[PDB]
Amino acid sequence: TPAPGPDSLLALAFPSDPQVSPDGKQVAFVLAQIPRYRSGLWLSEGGAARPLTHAETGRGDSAPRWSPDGQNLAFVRSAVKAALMLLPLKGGEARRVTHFKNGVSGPQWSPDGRFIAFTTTADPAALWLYDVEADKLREWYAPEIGIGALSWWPDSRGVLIVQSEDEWQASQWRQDVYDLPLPTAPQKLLDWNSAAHGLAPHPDGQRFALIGRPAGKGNTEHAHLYLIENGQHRRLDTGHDHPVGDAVGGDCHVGAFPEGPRWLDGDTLLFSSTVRGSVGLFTAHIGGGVKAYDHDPQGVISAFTANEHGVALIRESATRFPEVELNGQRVTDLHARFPFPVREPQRVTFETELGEGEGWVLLPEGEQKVPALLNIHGGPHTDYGHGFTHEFQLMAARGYGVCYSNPRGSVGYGQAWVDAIYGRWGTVDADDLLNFFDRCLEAVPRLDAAKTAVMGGSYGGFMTNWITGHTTRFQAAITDRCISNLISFGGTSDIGLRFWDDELGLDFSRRADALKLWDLSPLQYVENVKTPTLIVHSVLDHRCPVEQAEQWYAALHKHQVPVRFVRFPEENHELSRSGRPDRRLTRLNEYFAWLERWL
Amino acid sequence: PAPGPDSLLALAFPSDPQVSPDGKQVAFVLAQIPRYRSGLWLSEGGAARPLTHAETGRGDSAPRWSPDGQNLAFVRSKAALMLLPLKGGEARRVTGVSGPQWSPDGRFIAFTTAALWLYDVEADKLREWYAPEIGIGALSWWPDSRGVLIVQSEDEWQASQWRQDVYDLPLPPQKLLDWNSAAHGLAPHPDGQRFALIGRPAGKGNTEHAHLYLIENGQHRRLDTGHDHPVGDAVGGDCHVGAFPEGPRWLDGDTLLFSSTVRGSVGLFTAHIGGGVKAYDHDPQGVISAFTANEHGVALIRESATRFPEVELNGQRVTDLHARFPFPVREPQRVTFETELGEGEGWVLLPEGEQKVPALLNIHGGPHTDYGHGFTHEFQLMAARGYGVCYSNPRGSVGYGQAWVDAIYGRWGTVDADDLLNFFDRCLEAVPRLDAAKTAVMGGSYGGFMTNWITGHTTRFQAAITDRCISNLISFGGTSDIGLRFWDDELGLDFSRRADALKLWDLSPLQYVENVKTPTLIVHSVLDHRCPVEQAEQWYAALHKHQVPVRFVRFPEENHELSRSGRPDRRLTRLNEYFAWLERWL
Amino acid sequence: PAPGPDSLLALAFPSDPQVSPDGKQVAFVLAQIPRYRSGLWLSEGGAARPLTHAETGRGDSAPRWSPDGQNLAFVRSKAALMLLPLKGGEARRVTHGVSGPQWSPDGRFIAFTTAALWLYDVEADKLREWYAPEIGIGALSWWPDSRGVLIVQSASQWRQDVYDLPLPTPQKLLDWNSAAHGLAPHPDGQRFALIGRPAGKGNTEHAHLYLIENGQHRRLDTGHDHPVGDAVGGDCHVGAFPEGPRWLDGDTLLFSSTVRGSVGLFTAHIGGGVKAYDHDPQGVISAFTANEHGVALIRESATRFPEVELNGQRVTDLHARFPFPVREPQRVTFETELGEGEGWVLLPEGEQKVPALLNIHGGPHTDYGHGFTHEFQLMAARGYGVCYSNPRGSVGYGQAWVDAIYGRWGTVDADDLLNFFDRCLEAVPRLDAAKTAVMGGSYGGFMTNWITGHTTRFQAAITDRCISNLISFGGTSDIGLRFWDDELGLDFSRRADALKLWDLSPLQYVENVKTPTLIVHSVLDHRCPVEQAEQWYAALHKHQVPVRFVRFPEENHELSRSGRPDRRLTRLNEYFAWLERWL
Repeated sequence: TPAPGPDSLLALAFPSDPQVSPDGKQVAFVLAQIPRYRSGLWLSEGGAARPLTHAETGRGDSAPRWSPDGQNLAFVRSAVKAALMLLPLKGGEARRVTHFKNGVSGPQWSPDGRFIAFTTTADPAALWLYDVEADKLREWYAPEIGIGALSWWPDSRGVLIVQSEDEWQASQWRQDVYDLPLPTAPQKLLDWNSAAHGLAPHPDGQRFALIGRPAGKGNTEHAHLYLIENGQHRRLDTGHDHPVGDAVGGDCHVGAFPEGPRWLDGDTLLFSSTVRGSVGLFTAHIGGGVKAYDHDPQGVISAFTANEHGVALIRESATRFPEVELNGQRVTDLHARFPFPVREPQRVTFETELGEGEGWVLLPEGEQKVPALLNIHGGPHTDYGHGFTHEFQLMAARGYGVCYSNPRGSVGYGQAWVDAIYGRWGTVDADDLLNFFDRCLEAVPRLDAAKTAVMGGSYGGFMTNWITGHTTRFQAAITDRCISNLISFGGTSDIGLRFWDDELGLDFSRRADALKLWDLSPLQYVENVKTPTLIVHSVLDHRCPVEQAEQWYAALHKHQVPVRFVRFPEENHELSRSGRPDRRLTRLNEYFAWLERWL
Repeated sequence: PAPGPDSLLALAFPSDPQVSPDGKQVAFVLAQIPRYRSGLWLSEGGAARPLTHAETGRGDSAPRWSPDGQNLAFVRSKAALMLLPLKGGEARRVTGVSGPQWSPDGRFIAFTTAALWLYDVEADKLREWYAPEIGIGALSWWPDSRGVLIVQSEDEWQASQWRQDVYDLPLPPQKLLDWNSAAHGLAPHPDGQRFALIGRPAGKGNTEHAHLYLIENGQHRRLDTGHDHPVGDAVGGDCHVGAFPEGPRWLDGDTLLFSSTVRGSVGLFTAHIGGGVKAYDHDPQGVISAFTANEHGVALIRESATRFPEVELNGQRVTDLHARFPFPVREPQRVTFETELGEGEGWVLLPEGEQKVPALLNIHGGPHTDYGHGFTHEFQLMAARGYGVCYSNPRGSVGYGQAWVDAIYGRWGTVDADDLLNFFDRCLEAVPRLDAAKTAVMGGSYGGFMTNWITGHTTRFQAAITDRCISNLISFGGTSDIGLRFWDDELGLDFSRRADALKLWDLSPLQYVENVKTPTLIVHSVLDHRCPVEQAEQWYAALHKHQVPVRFVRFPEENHELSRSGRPDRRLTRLNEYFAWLERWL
Repeated sequence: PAPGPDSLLALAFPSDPQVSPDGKQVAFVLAQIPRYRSGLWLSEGGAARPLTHAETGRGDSAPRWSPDGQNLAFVRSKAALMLLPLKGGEARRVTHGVSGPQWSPDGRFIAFTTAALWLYDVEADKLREWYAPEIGIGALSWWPDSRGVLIVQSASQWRQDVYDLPLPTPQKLLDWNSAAHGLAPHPDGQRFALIGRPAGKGNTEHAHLYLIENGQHRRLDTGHDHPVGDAVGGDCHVGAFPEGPRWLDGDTLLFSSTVRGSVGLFTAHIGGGVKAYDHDPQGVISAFTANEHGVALIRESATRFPEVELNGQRVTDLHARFPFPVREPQRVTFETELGEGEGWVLLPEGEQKVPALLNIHGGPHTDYGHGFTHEFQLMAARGYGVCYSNPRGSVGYGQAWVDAIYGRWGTVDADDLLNFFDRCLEAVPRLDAAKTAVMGGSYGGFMTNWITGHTTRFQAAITDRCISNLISFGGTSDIGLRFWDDELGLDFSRRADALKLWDLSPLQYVENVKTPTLIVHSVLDHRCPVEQAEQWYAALHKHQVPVRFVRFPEENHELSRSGRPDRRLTRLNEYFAWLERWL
């Protein structure tokens, strides 16, 4: 194989949205491939998947949904903003069902096959109803704020929806669950006043489960499963100190990754959960605790669908590119496209007062000394571990030892491990990262202690700024989507009004809290930074406004610290958004150019 | 039918009064109508007549007389250098560009397009003269046309610290003065060797009054001695659209004509190589906003608090622009206040009638500018709509001596806030028609800083309007295109040093936002580079979290859009929002 | 509320009925809505279902079965060759426009034009220019062994020859020097049939079927004094209507023929003799495809909108879309020296007197009769009696009936029309003799001009695509260099002939016109230049005869060409507005 660069990405095709058929014998999914990525629908009955559609313009085809009789796929086509299409599987081309200027999203068949629900802003988005037997469209419900999760009752009488009832509740990021019957006015079904999604109606047609957290708990509380009966709730995934859903890092997720829990029978609810850098499938039981269903402690199930007859999912590991499965049988050959050899991480642990933390080292070929790159994951409440990271494999392929760990604050090690950083970012988390990095240097002698770098995105950018402001040990730093000034973030971020409240118990608009936010701000200590720093940031970032990067740039420049500031016109996750890989390639180019210059 | 913001559209705006070499004519720029477009106008002593017309683009600007008086060079809008014969015929396109200047002998026209280019007049050829690494500041031809003096910095860092030097660039660049400080307005002496400049020497921070310096063989001596006031117009007024030249001009070998701001006025003065400063044309109740001069004549633009800007040539008004003002203008009354530095002053502009009127405390920007005797359409419109307008020059203002400037150094929000509230109370005592129960506080730039500061320290105002505000001095240092220098000069504080940043936080209105109860309108441009919108976003988000009634107007057009493109939309919408907010709360 | 021209927009139009190789399926084209766009439909014996769904452009057309029955090639609208698998999945685009796709019988190639003849290698997925003609390629058919194609090419005299063109790695095969199309290669890979007439025949001679063997020709459809192909009027044909003869076995050649206002399927047999295959004397088979396993076709009548059939079973429901009740014509005869002529009267509902509209078909060598005419049904629905006949000059009544007008248009053909119309007034008492109109297109416009210049009896006239001056037509029409030589034996560039052409010109008699006349014409008409209509307009205007001249920017047959019904709707509006104004 040739010498790998960021271009290696262009050899890959990206799977998404594994939708098992009602009879459990087929999987329809989305594949994005090549410059611009476009997506088309693929199908497998057990063997090698075959293409069903092919896109030549626009973003392509997405969101395949089986008709209950298994004879049709509804899907969304972008070529035409996002049009609802209807494709017969036994022959013929797809028909365009909607003709809205702004397109639709989130098609869901009713279980009886009579309706397709979707949302659109037509010409907040409204919920519309497609009458299948009459080939007619009709607005179903116009929410005051907007519709979150939505699921049909198993008897097709209507849908459960999550929404905020007014802007007061909406401004607190709180929602409730409503019953909306088919039109001929939604009644409230749960006074939740909290976070809810992933509605899973019980087969009995009356109870339902949800994913989220009750009102009393801040949003650092693990998302859990709650059974709802007659307005009452009880926790369903008991004895399982881990969140619902995939929160493991990986950079080969392009498209939608469904994770909605599914009832396998009247007692058994299938769900995915993040456990120590892995994501496995588990079952929660009305009558008991949580049991493993399909959990590889070294792997990540990133999406799944299921019914009483079959299961389809996407699987990956730290050494295996994402693949689509149907009932345990791999139906894609996507890892074979990975254009250079992958390497196997080595685990390195470190001690904390809450117990042992873990991380990994990925080494290049050979035995000579190599630079050591400390990478810090974002969140902070995510995990590194067993997702596939093309960037990490590429770094080792280009001769760097990659060190990446789960400090306290990470999400897969229990609620207490999350809670350890509450209100005090830059204390125990910085300790754990530097303690871990020292353990890497001690455990792997070929790691060159004189050629080290620290880097990360989002909270990893906050932490890179913090660390370089508290030690000069690193020869280079790369801070991505960083935070430098916690005060201004509170006023500029589109989540600033709540993020510090949830994560730190602090309100930037309260004087005493603001001083504590400033004491947690890396910019306060910028006068200590001597490490050459590459700064990467989107100009239009709404979650983390570019003012955060501008302040770090200006401060380092004023101290005449070598600094370089890359301002992307594309927002983050552009590859998943539009299929254009330019942001990813340019970012990786800048990363290696900076490391080649200083390491 | 009380007048509204639409009243602006009745006005035409003069700029750039250029006297002819013979001293007997003036060419200038007039912007008129919806979109303002500018054309060249000319007067030979009487009422001015139009020379060019424009239906597309921004129009024509920068008229420059050929030394023989027979042609006008000018810039037409991408932006072409044009040549117009004055005795008949239409203009020829010669070359966008900016800043045309004839050589005194008429052989060349220098301009920038940025690199400095040279147009050979007798050969009708273009040629790149000098392509700077960083950029060219002020530029003036030597009187013998051998070349130009230029101002430029040594690198990008020195430029961000506002440190510059003067270079000699002969016709097809050697350093001529180790200035290492702020310099513009180069005025070469008639002897072809010495030159004057406007600025301040290296040891001085930028809060020091700009002064006049004679340069000889690398040495400098201050020329405008015995005159504790800055060079140039630094007085507020909102009817200046276009360029307002203020370059000093040698009237003879001893006499350098310049403009200076003095207690809310701007006058013309002369500096003498062998003495101090003498008044040349200074009305303490008027503002001379632009001028040109030579040994044969003087042209200028003049205004007052009650007179819209007019163009003059040798003391004779040649325009009729005040007559266009569509409602009656009113006369302010002066109100004083006391400080440890002496008496401060401000003014109150009252509506017609005898009833109680709401009282609007307006705070000028800068902070080192003056309110006073500029013409402010916004203030006249406010009075025409029934509001009492109170506007003053607190310590920090620029026209009352260096000590008055220095009083706020390092401590914005102490004596300047005192002076504004002191002045406002004195307005309420001296003007019985001001309604003490219906008060508002408002200002732009530093005045927005001060509106945020004041409402965070007293609840006395019933409404507040904060424009181009500053709320967080720390983030300003990192986001503003003047942030690497502004707090160093104004406060002696460096946002990138820990101890200084804490002091910047103590001076930040955002620290005290929890005390704000006054309903606040926030006005800000989304693309503001001098004062990034993050400043306004923090004040908006904080007031909203405290459930203070707040409204945030985000303009897609940058400030001074009227001067930039001729589009009055920003001016009209802003005034609409201002009065709507005052109507809602009084 | 009486139905109006908008009634057209309720209709969907079938075309190109392609039987599958195994004879068990039909793929065809359906054009529906404003603009008509076409999509592919498929039937396996039952109700047809849509295969493609075009929302922009003209749509999808020209479906062609792969010999293995698993794929349809087709053309998508610039105009790309597409390949659709029938057992699941969407179509693949094969080219970068094209027309006339034809599979080789072995399935290895698809020929098309893009104009030059191009070749698509199926097993290699490659395109290649096959032959770039100096003048152009007419009919084209593969030899049954896929070694190559027979092509027709030259031209202004409409004389062509047949060439053999093998696969690349054209020789002339018949000195025909005459009109030829519809090549039908015999199964033996050696002989082939064509449609046309030999060199000695003028183009008013009935087109017939000729078997070609070693450069020799023998007429195959003997004992059958009628032309090959559909030459019957009807206005609901949008798209392509294949009529190529097909060998059912080594002895049997299936073809369509026009007989007295009908079009039927017949078989010619080697050694001669014609037999009826599927011929209803009251119906029109407008298109068909066939092989040894099955037949698909489109069928219609004067009272039945076109429907697609497969092996005798109707697979569409298009007549049910017709938005007002259809009425049944009544037959009226008239006598001539050549025997009995015939026409029809279509009456409105009720019992009152209604205006009488004499409509004259074009050609002149076509038939009125048993095609479906929306315009005629709409006329009756709006209160008019429609009278339409087949005078001498018509094509379905034998060669002698055609030849009777040769060289003398405006003599026996005008006689027969007025004779027929008088018989209508006598036989149908509800026809109002004081509210009569005369109207027709092409040759019918010539005849409207001729008639109104020789009698004042009509209260209104509508002349469409008319001819007024035969002399200038000879020089301006893209068929002028031959049309009068074939139809009249006159050459406009010869002095004595030109004077005879002037004496046959309606414009010579325009001083007699008193009838209010609507003139309808396309400005860009190449077959019948608009100068013809301008002269009639100017002459009537000079005489202050009430006249209205509608100049269409769209050429004739715009609906079938582009799918835009604007010309059809506007033309019908103008027709009725004029009849309402004058009766």
